[PDB]
Amino acid sequence: LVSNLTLNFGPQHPAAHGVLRLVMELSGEMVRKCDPHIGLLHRGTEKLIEYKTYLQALPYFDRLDYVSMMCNEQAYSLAVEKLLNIRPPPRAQWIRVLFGEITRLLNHIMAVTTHALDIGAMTPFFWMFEEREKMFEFYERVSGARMHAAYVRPGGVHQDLPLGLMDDIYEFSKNFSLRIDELEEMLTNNRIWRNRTVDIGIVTAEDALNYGFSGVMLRGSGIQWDLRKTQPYDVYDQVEFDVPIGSRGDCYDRYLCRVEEMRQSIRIISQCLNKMPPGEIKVDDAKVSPPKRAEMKTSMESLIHHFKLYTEGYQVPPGATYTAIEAPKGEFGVYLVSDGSSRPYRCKIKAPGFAHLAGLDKMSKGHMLADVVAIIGTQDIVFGEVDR
Amino acid sequence: PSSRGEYVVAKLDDLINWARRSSLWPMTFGLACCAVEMMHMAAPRYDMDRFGVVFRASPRQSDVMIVAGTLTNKMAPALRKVYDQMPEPRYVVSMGSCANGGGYYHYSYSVVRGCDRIVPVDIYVPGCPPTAEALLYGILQLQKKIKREKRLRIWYRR
Amino acid sequence: LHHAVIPHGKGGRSSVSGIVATVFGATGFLGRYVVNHLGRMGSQVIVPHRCEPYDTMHLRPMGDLGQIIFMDWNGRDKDSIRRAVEHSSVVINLVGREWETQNFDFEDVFVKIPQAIAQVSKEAGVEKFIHISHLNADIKSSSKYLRSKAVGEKEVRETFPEATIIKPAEIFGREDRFLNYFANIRWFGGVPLISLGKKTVKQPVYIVDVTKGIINAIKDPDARGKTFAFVGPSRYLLFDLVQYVFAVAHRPFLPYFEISPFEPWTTRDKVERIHTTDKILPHLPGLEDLGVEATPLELKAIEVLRRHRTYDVQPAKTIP
Amino acid sequence: TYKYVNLREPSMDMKSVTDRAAQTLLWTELIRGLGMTLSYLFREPATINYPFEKGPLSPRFRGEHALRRYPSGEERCIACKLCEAVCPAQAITIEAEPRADGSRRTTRYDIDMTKCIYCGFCQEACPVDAIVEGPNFEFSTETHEELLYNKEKLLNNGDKWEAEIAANIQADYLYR
Amino acid sequence: GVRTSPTGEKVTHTGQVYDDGDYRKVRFVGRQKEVNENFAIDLIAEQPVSQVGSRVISCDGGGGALGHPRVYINLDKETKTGTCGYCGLQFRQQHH
Amino acid sequence: STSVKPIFSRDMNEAKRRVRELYRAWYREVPNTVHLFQLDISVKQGRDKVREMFKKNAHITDPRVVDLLVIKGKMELEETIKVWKQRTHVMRFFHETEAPRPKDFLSKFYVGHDP
Amino acid sequence: ADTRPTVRPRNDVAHKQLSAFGEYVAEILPKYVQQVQVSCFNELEICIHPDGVIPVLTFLRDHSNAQFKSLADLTAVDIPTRQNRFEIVYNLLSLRFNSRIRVKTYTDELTPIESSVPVYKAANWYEREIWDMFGVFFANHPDLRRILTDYGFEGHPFRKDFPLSGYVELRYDDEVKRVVAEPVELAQEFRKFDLNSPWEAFPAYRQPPE
Ligand SMILES: NC(=O)C1=CN([C@@H]2O[C@H](COP(=O)(O)OP(=O)(O)OC[C@H]3O[C@@H](n4cnc5c(N)ncnc54)[C@H](OP(=O)(O)O)[C@@H]3O)[C@@H](O)[C@H]2O)C=CC1
Ligand code: SF4
Ligand code: SF4
Ligand code: SF4
Ligand SMILES: [Zn+2]
Repeated sequence: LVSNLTLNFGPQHPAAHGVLRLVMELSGEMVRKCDPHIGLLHRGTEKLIEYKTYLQALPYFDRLDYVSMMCNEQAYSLAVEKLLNIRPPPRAQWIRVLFGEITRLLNHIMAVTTHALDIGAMTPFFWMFEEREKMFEFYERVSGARMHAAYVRPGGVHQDLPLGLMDDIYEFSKNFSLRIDELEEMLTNNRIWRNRTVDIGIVTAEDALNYGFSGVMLRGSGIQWDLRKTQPYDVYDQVEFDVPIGSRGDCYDRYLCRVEEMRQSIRIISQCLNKMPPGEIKVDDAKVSPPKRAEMKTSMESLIHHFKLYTEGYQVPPGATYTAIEAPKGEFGVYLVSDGSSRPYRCKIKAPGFAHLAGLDKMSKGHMLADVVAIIGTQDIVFGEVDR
Repeated sequence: PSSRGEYVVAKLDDLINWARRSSLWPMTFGLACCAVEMMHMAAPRYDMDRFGVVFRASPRQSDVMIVAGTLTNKMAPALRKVYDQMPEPRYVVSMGSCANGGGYYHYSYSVVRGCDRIVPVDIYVPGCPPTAEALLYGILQLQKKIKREKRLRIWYRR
Repeated sequence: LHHAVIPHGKGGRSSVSGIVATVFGATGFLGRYVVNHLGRMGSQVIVPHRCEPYDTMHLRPMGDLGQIIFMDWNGRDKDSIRRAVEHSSVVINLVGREWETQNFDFEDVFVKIPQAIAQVSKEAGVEKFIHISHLNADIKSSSKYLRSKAVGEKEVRETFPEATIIKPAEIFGREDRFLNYFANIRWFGGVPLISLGKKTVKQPVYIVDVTKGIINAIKDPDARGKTFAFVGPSRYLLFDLVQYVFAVAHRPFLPYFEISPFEPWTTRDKVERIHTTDKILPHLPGLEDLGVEATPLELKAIEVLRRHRTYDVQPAKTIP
Repeated sequence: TYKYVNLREPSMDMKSVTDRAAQTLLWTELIRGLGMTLSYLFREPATINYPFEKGPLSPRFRGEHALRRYPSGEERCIACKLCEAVCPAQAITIEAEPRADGSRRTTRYDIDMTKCIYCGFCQEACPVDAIVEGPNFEFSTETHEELLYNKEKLLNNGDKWEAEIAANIQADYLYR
Repeated sequence: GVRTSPTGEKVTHTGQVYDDGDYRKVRFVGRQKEVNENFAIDLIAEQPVSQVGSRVISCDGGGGALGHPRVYINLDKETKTGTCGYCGLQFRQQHH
Repeated sequence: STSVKPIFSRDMNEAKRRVRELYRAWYREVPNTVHLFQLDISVKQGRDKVREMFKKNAHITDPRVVDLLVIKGKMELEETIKVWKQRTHVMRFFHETEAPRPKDFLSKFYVGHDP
Repeated sequence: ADTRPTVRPRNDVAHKQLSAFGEYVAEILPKYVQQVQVSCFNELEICIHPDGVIPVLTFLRDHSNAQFKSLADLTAVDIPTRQNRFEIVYNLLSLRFNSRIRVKTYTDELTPIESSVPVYKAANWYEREIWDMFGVFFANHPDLRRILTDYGFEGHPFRKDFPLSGYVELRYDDEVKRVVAEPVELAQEFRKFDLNSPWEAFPAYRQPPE
């Protein structure tokens, strides 16, 4: 304990991940102890969900990992659907994989570019948010909102893809591999970038599992684990893609894994566009999914189900489930308990960033202060989900 | 030439106002989601810098604070600390429902129901989140608000 | 009463108090505290301000949504006064300058304006009128500030006979111009200009006690028509007071600036007042009669002067 | 199925070793990074000239709220309170009574726009298309009180923006 | 149907106005009280009655799925017209 | 039954020991806190408040309830000693903005319906 | 797998395998396991006496047929009607066998629970979260202290009896030049809705009459 430096990112910089108060003991340039304090974006989300119907609670999940909006929705929908014992129709499962991979691209651009921006490489940030801006248009065209779509709902999706969307998504995907290549022309072989990431924040495979890590944090250390491949949940068993695996467990391998995941997401998006099937978009069962506005204004039964669905909500059978997905940041899971009424009894959110950040002290040992910035970045921490 | 004191004060007031609105360096609390839309306002399509609004400003050179996300009770003291350290003239822009009045955690035990309970706010930008264009409209509304200031003209008549 | 102005709630921010006050001079030292206390209990405060809207921003956090309303006014235009007090029940008046300017002299801030605000308040149906004066106000005092305070206090008592006239002494606080005066003007660039400091006795009162006293005069129905004197617990010797201030500010004290445009800091009349001796007027009621205990200088002087202090202290000696 | 992101073995011939020596000493990759940035300087900027140019939206865009009317001019809202019940943020407050002609109409309709999350559940739940989220996203205010909409404000927004709102509904009602 | 109170304040279509002695009308001083001027009650009166030739008539407000839910209205009573619960349009049975 | 797992103390004598120790740490701390946090209270007012907080929990006799009260009091101390709190948190104990609230029947009767 | 488009298909082989492993764990740790149940959507839960946490978590982590190396989550549920109102839930993941398992126990306000950090280092922050939100004390925990709530925050928000908006709210006071806490007063009270229908929805979950 040469000195304790209480580093508050209170006067936040252009990162937007949130705010982190970091309390450290610096024995010189080196870091001996790291202690994140994480109450600053705690909003009581899990308690608030208890006073909302299942439909009313869904928008809360947009606002957890607010760079993975539609992936957080899918986790909630997969959990609720499992308790309801229903199945979304095949077209919606493809739309939910398609926008699950558009969301993965959205997340990794933020992850890599803001990681590089903190380490001084500002330019790729601007290159890639012109692409995220074009992806935000896909979100707005299907849902009406650029960010918090509220589009993936239990039973399927709210509305069908507007005519002409798939062509625009294909045009975006056609030019996108070149955008990634430009990014690697500035970071992959750059000696300055490698010196800032190579052999930084090394994590062993054994310590990764015990500390609860998931996602890239495991695969960087060489663990062959991806929920989309081992516990598939929508149509992910019907799309071919490879999982990138690291060998050294450092930041640089984790950086490479994310950049390779962006390429595999474009690979998957290509298959979704070609294999998109026809049909309905939400489960054809009006005691769960609302009927069409034409039927509600014509049919007595549809008006009754419409009236009750938007007031009481559908009741979920009593039970408890733990559902997890391969979110872009890691394993995102919800432990959802139903008491049989139309409002959840308990909704515990499992955020991958909660464990990763708790593992910061382990990773920071024996590194300089400027490395901690690189370690936090490679974890991909957003404090919406860390705190909930 | 011939000129009154009233005319001189009106023209000097226009000069300082033009400089202050032409060079707005914003501090941004990126508390939550709304910080992502603040980042899109800096990206190529909108490019706030082309208005003279720098991407990143330190708290003690900043001219405007943009509160972009939920202000929790744990965070409120720090935000007021930053506000006091800002040299005047200082303006606050409240971005999004959370900062405007609590938004979708308004009934939470851990959330300040609006940042106007902590700091004075000049412009309120609605949305959850406001679109990058909606925030840009808000900043341009602050520039017009500054354009109408009459500090010197009041001082003359004191 | 009226169904709207019936007190409700528990006296907090979102509660209703039934006080609908117009506070003239709300943007000054005394105004910021009155508006703050009126807004803690959920009052409807109308804030007539002459300054820029920017200068009022500090008042906005002080109330709930809708409780603080702002208006433009000009002391010379009466119809701007009427629009400000038309819907009000109490009209508090805190208008003053420590110095003259070209446009407003002491006989316009303290006589012509307060009389106009009081007359319109009568003709507009207003019920309670709080007018602030000075303890040392005297027709025969050299300090022009205080002679204007004497006449203006005389016109209020004729225009609005049911008015509560409050006479404080020098008020001290964080943003005061009394102890901040002894710490700065005396120290930086100068050695005290004390003019026979052993001959002056001072009785200063804390700001919050004055703020509390003003509020209770609104809520207390016997205060109407009565003149008050708000004075601190202790009488001090002006020499010792300055000495005590310096000890707190850790600035060495060694016994022994022109007025200008902008804002005269130190002036001809200000000295004449800091040397006037705090009159004792026993028959006038004080803070004791409004439920306020005058607070010691010693407690609330480290608070005021911790800023001047650069980067074990003994009190002053009171005069019985 | 997995791939190795970084499991190469660098070749140890002299030709390859000299290639890395030339790279280390002559800063080859660093020059290449300078090339990419140079190429962007001569690419056209993606900036648009706001406010003269605007970003593209769609008919489904969720913006400011408004209360609509029938072609005759009667208000569509029948005070069913389905929007108030669904609102995730509890942003809507409704009171009703029988109008002088016995009609089921609201006397209070309020949206706390600082509570609202602009989710559009209320327009999904309305049976008569009375409450909609309009296309306006430029309505920032200087005071908090200006963002608490009563019935008059939302009726005025409907009168103000009906021309555009109706066309947007026409474009998307079949998807709904 | 925008009439003003004796004070000078316009009355709203819900009939609300601040009475003579209410302080809350200060909020409008220097500003304005927003009142929609198209009163729904007065506009729906103007609409003509629709003479029909059957005992039961269905109204959906027009536009098919852009109107209100479809309601069937009974016109047997002669002393009065039949009104739509949703849109307020009136119907009558022709010469019968 | 009355057979319950213990937190720390196995009877009130041990519990009252830890209570006594925790009061020592707080009594020593107030002089430091009033300085590091630059409070406007005197060290006497601070130590009276620590006495007040300890007194309000006098009646307690359950050994387990006392363990938790001590556990919580130490966590409060750890925050103040390590300066994790701020000047605002430390001064929340003194309620310096809440106006006097009466406690006699007539006073509560005049203002509102609260019992 | 049936031609019922809207009904989730049943996987019966997974149900059989999870039931076999539920017995296996019950046979091996009879001292601690109080109940084993597998749900219809295939999720095994083992209920244990609070004293078997470390033996039960250790066995699932280290056994050559368990190998639940990863703690996916750790949380508490508050059920005030139960005498032991708090139910502690452990969700574990096995990558060797591609399976998940849930371990549940219980406690009250005044009963400590053994810390699982000795078994899963992931549990360090999870238990701080449980303590902060539910006030459940974990014994032998390296560093137990609040993690989410504000400093000096009295109460435990995720208890069913803690009010939604809490008891105190913060504002800035000009007079004292700091952020002050005060008793909460809402301009608009949260409106409680009674949404439960008076008709039974799921006969399969009907409870026997008193
Ligand atoms: N504090 C003390 O030591 C004592 C004070 N008093 C009385 O207390 C009252 C206020 O105290 P303080 O707050 O210190 O005074 P300040 O000077 O601090 O504030 C006075 C207020 O009066 C307003 N004002 C001044 N001149 C005019 C004018 N010509 N037209 C309109 N408004 C004007 C100012 O508004 P702007 O800033 O917009 O000009 C300011 O808000 C004064 O009446 C003073 O006589 C009496 C005894 C002791
Ligand atoms: S206002 Fe909406 S987008 Fe902004 S921080 Fe709050 S929930 Fe997120
Ligand atoms: S958009 Fe959503 S939050 Fe806003 S008023 Fe409608 S239902 Fe409520
Ligand atoms: S706006 Fe629509 S949903 Fe809301 S009360 Fe009116 S008719 Fe019902
Ligand atoms: Zn109709």
